[PDB]
Amino acid sequence: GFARLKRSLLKTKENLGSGFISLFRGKKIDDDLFEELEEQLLIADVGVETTRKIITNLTEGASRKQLRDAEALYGLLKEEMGEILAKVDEPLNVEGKAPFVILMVGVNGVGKTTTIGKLARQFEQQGKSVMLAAGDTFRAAAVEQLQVWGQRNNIPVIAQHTGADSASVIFDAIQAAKARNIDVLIADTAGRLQNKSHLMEELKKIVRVMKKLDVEAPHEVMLTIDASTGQNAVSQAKLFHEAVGLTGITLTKLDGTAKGGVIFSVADQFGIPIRYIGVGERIEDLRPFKADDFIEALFAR
Ligand SMILES: Nc1nc2c(ncn2[C@@H]2O[C@H](COP(=O)(O)OP(=O)(O)O)[C@@H](O)[C@H]2O)c(=O)[nH]1
Ligand SMILES: [K+]
Ligand SMILES: [Mg+2]
Repeated sequence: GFARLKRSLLKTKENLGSGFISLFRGKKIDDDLFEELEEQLLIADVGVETTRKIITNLTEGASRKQLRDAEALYGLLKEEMGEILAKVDEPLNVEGKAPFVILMVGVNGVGKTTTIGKLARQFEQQGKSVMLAAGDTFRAAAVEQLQVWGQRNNIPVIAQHTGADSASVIFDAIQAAKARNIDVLIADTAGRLQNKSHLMEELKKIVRVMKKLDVEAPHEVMLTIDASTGQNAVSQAKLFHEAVGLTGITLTKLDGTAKGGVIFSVADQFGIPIRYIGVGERIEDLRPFKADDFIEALFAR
Protein backbone atom coordinates (compact mmCIF):
# COMPACT_ATOMS: atom_id res chain seq x y z
CA GLY A 1 0.00 0.00 0.00
CA PHE A 2 0.76 3.71 -0.34
CA ALA A 3 3.45 3.00 -2.91
CA ARG A 4 3.68 6.56 -4.21
CA LEU A 5 3.88 8.18 -0.76
CA LYS A 6 6.43 5.59 0.37
CA ARG A 7 8.63 6.46 -2.60
CA SER A 8 8.25 10.18 -1.89
CA LEU A 9 9.29 9.45 1.72
CA LEU A 10 12.12 7.01 0.93
CA LYS A 11 14.91 9.18 2.35
CA THR A 12 12.86 10.13 5.44
CA LYS A 13 12.15 6.42 6.08
CA GLU A 14 15.92 5.96 6.49
CA ASN A 15 15.66 7.76 9.85
CA LEU A 16 12.01 7.41 10.93
CA GLY A 17 9.27 4.84 10.87
CA SER A 18 10.56 1.72 9.14
CA GLY A 19 14.02 3.19 9.76
CA PHE A 20 13.75 2.33 13.46
CA ILE A 21 13.58 -1.38 12.64
CA SER A 22 17.35 -1.73 12.31
CA LEU A 23 17.94 0.40 15.42
CA PHE A 24 15.78 -1.86 17.57
CA ARG A 25 16.73 -5.26 16.10
CA GLY A 26 18.00 -7.58 18.80
CA LYS A 27 18.36 -4.88 21.44
CA LYS A 28 17.11 -4.59 25.00
CA ILE A 29 15.07 -1.71 26.39
CA ASP A 30 17.41 0.31 28.60
CA ASP A 31 18.74 3.85 28.93
CA ASP A 32 21.29 3.16 26.20
CA LEU A 33 18.49 2.35 23.75
CA PHE A 34 16.48 5.47 24.55
CA GLU A 35 19.64 7.53 24.12
CA GLU A 36 20.17 6.01 20.65
CA LEU A 37 16.53 6.68 19.76
CA GLU A 38 16.66 10.28 20.98
CA GLU A 39 19.73 10.88 18.82
CA GLN A 40 18.04 9.36 15.77
CA LEU A 41 14.88 11.44 16.26
CA LEU A 42 17.04 14.55 16.50
CA ILE A 43 18.95 13.58 13.36
CA ALA A 44 15.57 13.19 11.63
CA ASP A 45 14.75 16.86 12.45
CA VAL A 46 11.98 16.00 14.88
CA GLY A 47 13.21 18.76 17.16
CA VAL A 48 14.37 19.04 20.76
CA GLU A 49 11.02 19.58 22.51
CA THR A 50 9.08 17.09 20.40
CA THR A 51 11.74 14.39 20.83
CA ARG A 52 11.69 14.90 24.62
CA LYS A 53 7.90 14.43 24.64
CA ILE A 54 8.12 11.23 22.57
CA ILE A 55 10.88 9.74 24.74
CA THR A 56 9.01 10.58 27.96
CA ASN A 57 5.77 8.95 26.82
CA LEU A 58 7.62 5.98 25.31
CA THR A 59 9.69 5.32 28.43
CA GLU A 60 6.63 5.39 30.70
CA GLY A 61 4.67 3.13 28.38
CA ALA A 62 7.56 0.68 28.22
CA SER A 63 8.10 0.64 31.99
CA ARG A 64 4.41 0.39 32.88
CA LYS A 65 3.97 -2.59 30.54
CA GLN A 66 7.41 -3.92 31.58
CA LEU A 67 8.54 -4.28 27.98
CA ARG A 68 11.91 -6.00 27.59
CA ASP A 69 12.76 -6.24 23.88
CA ALA A 70 13.33 -3.07 21.87
CA GLU A 71 11.24 -4.41 18.97
CA ALA A 72 8.17 -3.87 21.18
CA LEU A 73 8.76 -0.11 21.14
CA TYR A 74 7.88 0.02 17.43
CA GLY A 75 4.11 -0.09 17.84
CA LEU A 76 4.25 2.37 20.72
CA LEU A 77 6.35 4.81 18.70
CA LYS A 78 3.91 4.50 15.80
CA GLU A 79 1.06 5.43 18.15
CA GLU A 80 2.94 8.34 19.76
CA MET A 81 4.05 9.85 16.46
CA GLY A 82 0.66 9.21 14.89
CA GLU A 83 -1.07 11.17 17.64
CA ILE A 84 1.23 14.15 16.99
CA LEU A 85 0.13 14.26 13.35
CA ALA A 86 -3.52 13.52 14.13
CA LYS A 87 -3.72 16.84 15.99
CA VAL A 88 -3.12 18.78 12.74
CA ASP A 89 -5.27 16.63 10.42
CA GLU A 90 -7.98 19.03 9.25
CA PRO A 91 -8.50 19.58 5.50
CA LEU A 92 -9.14 23.07 4.19
CA ASN A 93 -12.80 23.81 3.47
CA VAL A 94 -13.28 26.77 1.10
CA GLU A 95 -17.03 26.33 0.56
CA GLY A 96 -19.66 28.98 1.03
CA LYS A 97 -17.82 32.31 0.84
CA ALA A 98 -17.88 35.05 -1.78
CA PRO A 99 -14.98 34.89 -2.22
CA PHE A 100 -13.15 32.65 0.19
CA VAL A 101 -9.87 34.56 0.57
CA ILE A 102 -6.57 32.69 1.05
CA LEU A 103 -3.61 34.86 2.06
CA MET A 104 -0.46 32.95 1.08
CA VAL A 105 2.53 33.81 3.27
CA GLY A 106 6.09 32.53 3.38
CA VAL A 107 9.60 33.25 2.24
CA ASN A 108 10.76 33.09 -1.35
CA GLY A 109 12.13 29.78 -2.60
CA VAL A 110 9.85 27.44 -0.62
CA GLY A 111 7.16 26.71 -3.23
CA LYS A 112 4.63 29.44 -2.44
CA THR A 113 3.91 30.38 -6.13
CA THR A 114 3.84 26.72 -7.28
CA THR A 115 1.36 25.91 -4.54
CA ILE A 116 -0.89 28.81 -5.58
CA GLY A 117 -1.02 27.44 -9.12
CA LYS A 118 -1.76 23.88 -8.03
CA LEU A 119 -4.48 25.03 -5.63
CA ALA A 120 -6.02 27.25 -8.31
CA ARG A 121 -6.14 24.35 -10.79
CA GLN A 122 -7.64 22.01 -8.17
CA PHE A 123 -10.35 24.46 -7.14
CA GLU A 124 -11.33 25.04 -10.78
CA GLN A 125 -11.57 21.26 -11.30
CA GLN A 126 -13.95 21.24 -8.32
CA GLY A 127 -16.20 23.71 -10.17
CA LYS A 128 -15.04 26.90 -8.49
CA SER A 129 -14.16 30.19 -10.14
CA VAL A 130 -10.73 31.33 -8.98
CA MET A 131 -8.93 34.66 -9.05
CA LEU A 132 -5.32 35.43 -8.15
CA ALA A 133 -3.80 38.58 -6.66
CA ALA A 134 -0.19 39.35 -7.60
CA GLY A 135 0.80 40.79 -4.24
CA ASP A 136 4.60 40.20 -4.61
CA THR A 137 4.64 43.63 -6.16
CA PHE A 138 8.36 44.54 -6.31
CA ARG A 139 9.44 41.36 -8.20
CA ALA A 140 8.58 42.28 -11.78
CA ALA A 141 9.50 38.95 -13.41
CA ALA A 142 7.45 37.04 -10.81
CA VAL A 143 4.37 39.20 -11.40
CA GLU A 144 4.59 38.80 -15.17
CA GLN A 145 5.06 35.03 -14.86
CA LEU A 146 1.91 34.79 -12.74
CA GLN A 147 0.05 36.86 -15.34
CA VAL A 148 1.28 34.62 -18.17
CA TRP A 149 0.20 31.62 -16.08
CA GLY A 150 -3.25 33.09 -15.54
CA GLN A 151 -3.62 33.75 -19.25
CA ARG A 152 -2.59 30.18 -20.11
CA ASN A 153 -5.11 28.74 -17.64
CA ASN A 154 -7.97 31.24 -18.15
CA ILE A 155 -7.79 32.39 -14.53
CA PRO A 156 -7.91 36.17 -13.85
CA VAL A 157 -4.84 37.77 -12.23
CA ILE A 158 -5.04 41.15 -10.53
CA ALA A 159 -1.80 43.10 -10.68
CA GLN A 160 -0.34 46.61 -10.68
CA HIS A 161 2.92 48.26 -11.72
CA THR A 162 6.25 47.17 -10.29
CA GLY A 163 6.57 48.68 -6.83
CA ALA A 164 2.86 49.07 -6.22
CA ASP A 165 1.47 48.79 -2.72
CA SER A 166 0.67 45.13 -2.09
CA ALA A 167 -2.28 46.06 0.12
CA SER A 168 -3.74 48.13 -2.74
CA VAL A 169 -3.38 45.26 -5.23
CA ILE A 170 -5.14 42.91 -2.84
CA PHE A 171 -7.89 45.46 -2.13
CA ASP A 172 -8.54 45.79 -5.86
CA ALA A 173 -8.55 42.00 -6.16
CA ILE A 174 -11.15 41.48 -3.43
CA GLN A 175 -13.30 44.19 -5.04
CA ALA A 176 -13.01 42.49 -8.43
CA ALA A 177 -13.61 39.04 -6.94
CA LYS A 178 -16.85 40.21 -5.35
CA ALA A 179 -18.03 41.90 -8.54
CA ARG A 180 -17.26 38.73 -10.56
CA ASN A 181 -18.85 36.15 -8.22
CA ILE A 182 -15.45 34.54 -7.59
CA ASP A 183 -15.49 31.54 -5.24
CA VAL A 184 -11.82 31.55 -4.18
CA LEU A 185 -9.35 34.44 -4.25
CA ILE A 186 -5.71 33.46 -3.66
CA ALA A 187 -3.42 36.36 -2.76
CA ASP A 188 0.35 36.03 -3.21
CA THR A 189 2.64 38.10 -0.98
CA ALA A 190 6.27 39.14 -0.85
CA GLY A 191 8.80 36.75 0.62
CA ARG A 192 12.00 38.78 0.57
CA LEU A 193 14.66 38.07 3.17
CA GLN A 194 16.29 41.43 3.92
CA ASN A 195 14.63 43.45 6.73
CA LYS A 196 12.14 40.93 8.13
CA SER A 197 10.37 43.54 10.28
CA HIS A 198 9.28 45.39 7.12
CA LEU A 199 7.75 42.24 5.66
CA MET A 200 5.74 41.51 8.81
CA GLU A 201 4.40 45.08 8.92
CA GLU A 202 3.41 44.67 5.27
CA LEU A 203 1.32 41.59 6.07
CA LYS A 204 -0.55 43.32 8.90
CA LYS A 205 -1.32 46.21 6.53
CA ILE A 206 -2.66 43.74 3.96
CA VAL A 207 -5.00 42.17 6.52
CA ARG A 208 -6.32 45.52 7.75
CA VAL A 209 -7.00 46.70 4.19
CA MET A 210 -8.76 43.43 3.33
CA LYS A 211 -11.16 43.95 6.22
CA LYS A 212 -12.31 47.25 4.73
CA LEU A 213 -14.16 45.07 2.19
CA ASP A 214 -14.89 41.88 4.17
CA VAL A 215 -14.32 41.61 7.91
CA GLU A 216 -13.95 37.81 7.64
CA ALA A 217 -11.10 38.06 5.14
CA PRO A 218 -8.57 36.50 4.99
CA HIS A 219 -10.53 33.31 5.67
CA GLU A 220 -7.29 31.30 5.60
CA VAL A 221 -3.77 32.53 6.30
CA MET A 222 -1.68 29.76 4.76
CA LEU A 223 2.05 29.40 5.30
CA THR A 224 4.12 27.49 2.75
CA ILE A 225 7.31 25.91 4.08
CA ASP A 226 9.81 23.54 2.43
CA ALA A 227 10.61 20.30 4.22
CA SER A 228 14.07 20.18 2.63
CA THR A 229 15.03 23.25 4.68
CA GLY A 230 14.79 21.29 7.94
CA GLN A 231 14.59 23.42 11.06
CA ASN A 232 14.39 26.59 8.95
CA ALA A 233 10.80 25.53 8.26
CA VAL A 234 10.17 25.66 12.00
CA SER A 235 11.80 29.07 12.42
CA GLN A 236 9.80 30.40 9.46
CA ALA A 237 6.53 29.08 10.89
CA LYS A 238 7.24 30.76 14.23
CA LEU A 239 8.08 34.06 12.53
CA PHE A 240 4.93 34.17 10.42
CA HIS A 241 2.62 32.80 13.13
CA GLU A 242 3.71 35.43 15.66
CA ALA A 243 3.54 38.17 13.02
CA VAL A 244 0.15 37.56 11.39
CA GLY A 245 -1.54 34.49 12.80
CA LEU A 246 -1.58 31.36 10.67
CA THR A 247 -4.60 29.16 10.15
CA GLY A 248 -3.11 26.52 7.80
CA ILE A 249 0.22 25.17 6.61
CA THR A 250 1.37 23.61 3.35
CA LEU A 251 4.60 21.60 3.63
CA THR A 252 6.31 21.20 0.27
CA LYS A 253 9.19 19.19 -1.18
CA LEU A 254 8.81 16.10 0.99
CA ASP A 255 9.97 14.05 -2.00
CA GLY A 256 13.72 13.49 -2.09
CA THR A 257 14.66 14.92 1.30
CA ALA A 258 15.78 13.06 4.39
CA LYS A 259 14.42 15.85 6.60
CA GLY A 260 10.72 14.98 6.30
CA GLY A 261 10.62 14.33 10.04
CA VAL A 262 10.43 18.09 10.43
CA ILE A 263 6.66 17.61 9.91
CA PHE A 264 6.48 16.30 13.49
CA SER A 265 8.24 19.41 14.82
CA VAL A 266 5.88 21.72 12.93
CA ALA A 267 2.81 19.80 14.08
CA ASP A 268 3.81 19.56 17.73
CA GLN A 269 5.23 23.05 18.22
CA PHE A 270 2.34 25.00 16.68
CA GLY A 271 -0.80 22.85 16.46
CA ILE A 272 -1.83 24.60 13.22
CA PRO A 273 -3.58 22.32 10.69
CA ILE A 274 -1.38 21.01 7.91
CA ARG A 275 -3.72 21.41 4.98
CA TYR A 276 -1.57 20.01 2.16
CA ILE A 277 1.75 18.24 1.62
CA GLY A 278 3.72 18.53 -1.60
CA VAL A 279 5.14 15.14 -2.57
CA GLY A 280 5.79 15.47 -6.28
CA GLU A 281 5.49 17.45 -9.46
CA ARG A 282 1.89 16.75 -10.46
CA ILE A 283 -0.99 19.05 -9.65
CA GLU A 284 -2.39 16.07 -7.74
CA ASP A 285 0.86 15.73 -5.79
CA LEU A 286 -0.20 18.73 -3.74
CA ARG A 287 -2.26 16.34 -1.68
CA PRO A 288 -4.59 16.99 1.25
CA PHE A 289 -2.74 16.00 4.42
CA LYS A 290 -4.08 12.78 5.96
CA ALA A 291 -2.21 11.83 9.12
CA ASP A 292 -3.03 8.11 9.11
CA ASP A 293 -1.88 7.69 5.49
CA PHE A 294 1.36 9.51 6.26
CA ILE A 295 2.05 7.36 9.33
CA GLU A 296 1.18 4.13 7.48
CA ALA A 297 3.56 5.00 4.66
CA LEU A 298 6.29 5.96 7.13
CA PHE A 299 6.00 2.93 9.41
CA ALA A 300 5.21 0.27 6.81
CA ARG A 301 7.43 -2.80 7.04
N1 LIG B 1 10.35 18.75 -5.54
C1 LIG B 1 9.38 19.71 -5.27
N2 LIG B 1 9.64 20.95 -5.72
C2 LIG B 1 8.61 21.83 -5.39
C3 LIG B 1 7.43 21.53 -4.69
N3 LIG B 1 6.62 22.65 -4.55
C4 LIG B 1 7.30 23.63 -5.15
N4 LIG B 1 8.53 23.17 -5.68
C5 LIG B 1 9.55 23.91 -6.43
O1 LIG B 1 10.08 24.90 -5.60
C6 LIG B 1 10.64 25.91 -6.42
C7 LIG B 1 10.23 27.28 -5.82
O2 LIG B 1 8.95 27.40 -6.12
P1 LIG B 1 8.18 29.02 -5.99
O3 LIG B 1 6.80 28.48 -5.97
O4 LIG B 1 8.74 29.55 -7.28
O5 LIG B 1 8.83 29.49 -4.71
P2 LIG B 1 8.47 30.92 -3.82
O6 LIG B 1 9.73 31.75 -3.91
O7 LIG B 1 8.09 30.45 -2.43
O8 LIG B 1 7.32 31.36 -4.70
C8 LIG B 1 10.02 25.72 -7.84
O9 LIG B 1 10.99 25.14 -8.65
C9 LIG B 1 8.88 24.72 -7.58
O10 LIG B 1 8.61 23.85 -8.64
C10 LIG B 1 7.17 20.20 -4.22
O11 LIG B 1 6.24 19.73 -3.61
N5 LIG B 1 8.25 19.30 -4.56
K1 LIG C 1 -6.46 51.06 -0.30
MG1 LIG D 1 6.70 33.38 -5.43
